[PDB]
Amino acid sequence: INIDRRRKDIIRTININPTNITITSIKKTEIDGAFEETETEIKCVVRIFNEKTAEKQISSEKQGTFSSIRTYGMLVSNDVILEVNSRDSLEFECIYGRMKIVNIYPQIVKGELCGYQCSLERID
Amino acid sequence: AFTCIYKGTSENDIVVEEWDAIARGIRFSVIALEDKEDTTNDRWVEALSRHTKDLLEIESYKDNWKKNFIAPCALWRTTHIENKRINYHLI
Repeated sequence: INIDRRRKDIIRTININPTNITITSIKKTEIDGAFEETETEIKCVVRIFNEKTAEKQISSEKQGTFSSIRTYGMLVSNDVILEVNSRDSLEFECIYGRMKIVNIYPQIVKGELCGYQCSLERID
Repeated sequence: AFTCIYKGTSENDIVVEEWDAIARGIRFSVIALEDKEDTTNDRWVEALSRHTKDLLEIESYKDNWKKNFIAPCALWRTTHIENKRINYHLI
């Protein structure tokens, strides 16, 4: 496969049903044995799709109640570099609950990044 | 009949999300389930319970608590008995 073929495919797929997004990145950096958070924001046109037929989990306790589900995937082009770790997060405001980028699968062809396949929790 | 005694409350105030409710457990207790007579062969206890009832105008239970005790009340159990032959003729 050629890099340009993959680029055309991902850009077309995003453009069939695009959604403008404002990913807000909160990166934790170690400082004196603790975290210092630097909040940064980015914008990317993105297509959102169902990847799994999962079931909604609810976690109620004295800290609070929140319900998430792992149904929605996500596909984004190469325009912006993304990274999600234990110490890093990427989330954004969809009208039906906030989404949260759990994992990033980078679509690489011959060592050249061409776009990210992604998975989300829609935290209600 | 019977008479519940307030003892306390459950461990925490629990929230049950699946039922969508908040719960709390009040903890009561009941005394002397088996006792059903309120009588005694201890003549001393009978005498003092009668004396307390006459003096005080409240119920006076004799040997042990009864489950349907009517507060305010009094009880007159015996805890310890000692007998002595202080003489040839006297005890």
